[PDB]
Parts: sequence; C-alpha cells; structure tokens
Amino acid sequence: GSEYFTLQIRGRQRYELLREINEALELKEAHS
Amino acid sequence: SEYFTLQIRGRQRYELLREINEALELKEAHSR
Amino acid sequence: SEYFTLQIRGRQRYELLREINEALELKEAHS
Amino acid sequence: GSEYFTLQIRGRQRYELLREINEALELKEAHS
Repeated sequence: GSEYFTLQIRGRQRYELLREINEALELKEAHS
Repeated sequence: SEYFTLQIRGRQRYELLREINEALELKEAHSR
Repeated sequence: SEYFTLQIRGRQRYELLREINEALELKEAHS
Repeated sequence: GSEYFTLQIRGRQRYELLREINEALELKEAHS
C-alpha cells in the first residue's frame, strides 16, 4: 500500500529495537 | 529530544509496532 | 496447550524477542 | 552450527506473531 505512518519512540535503545523489526518486516514483505 | 521517529509502511504494521511500543513502555514503567 | 516453544538463532535476537514477549505478557495482565 | 535459544510463548496468536518477527529478522540478517 501507499500509506505511511509515524510512531514516536521514547529512547534510542527502544527505537533501534523497533526500527530493526520494522525494517525486517518491510524486507520480508518485499521478498514475498 | 527524547523521542525518535519511526516511519512505518502500512496501517497494520503501524498498529503492531504501536502495540509493541506501548507494551515496552509499560515494562519500563514497571521496572525495578 | 497455550504455550509454544519459539526457536531462535542467536543471543541478540533471543534477548530482543524475550523483551517483547515479557512486555506483551505485562500488557495483557493490565488490559 | 547455529546456536539456538528457546522462549516459551503463551498464546498461539502471540507465538505466530513472534515467529513471524523472528523469521523476518533472520531474513534481514541473511540478506546482510
């Protein structure tokens, strides 16, 4: 789809955790 | 600036990551 | 029947998923 | 060989979600 959303994540460590999951899910969707 | 912006493609993934973020925040709030 | 064993490769991913799992369990308890 | 770690996850929907995230992270790592 063409819809983008933003989430404000408190703290660098939590951001990197969620960023990694987000990127991984995006990559998996692209590869499916 | 204590919050970092996560850009997410798709509403389902947004809702998932929002739910996880909320759970992580609650876990932090309850940490000893 | 409600428990499943998640098989994970590597300590880093284990710690990430363990943290999320614990946080989801806590959110459930407070829902 | 790989070093496996295990987590006990309560609930099939939660298990399948965390399994999906786990698999996506594995894919992202494999893709470098």
